[PDB]
Amino acid sequence: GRVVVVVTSEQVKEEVRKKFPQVEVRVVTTEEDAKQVVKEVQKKGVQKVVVVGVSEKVVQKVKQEANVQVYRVTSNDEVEQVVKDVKGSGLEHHHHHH
Repeated sequence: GRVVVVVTSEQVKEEVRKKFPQVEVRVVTTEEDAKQVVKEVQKKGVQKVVVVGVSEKVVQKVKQEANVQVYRVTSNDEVEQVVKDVKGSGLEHHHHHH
């Protein structure tokens, strides 16, 4: 499973790339930046994408036109966790079992 970590600040990028240099890391700040990134990874063969400090409305849009699974980061534990499993999604927040 492929995954890409996206950050809003360069600081987070250095920390991410340092934690997992073997993995794909791309820092985006503007709409044009992310665009060039999505295409870059799209050609390489991406599967997932974990953005940190990024707006959901932004990732949501691109994700739709990207045809991939988008994930948002809330804490450092979420970054290592998401990447750890790489590919593993269950169901929506709201459950249903009667």
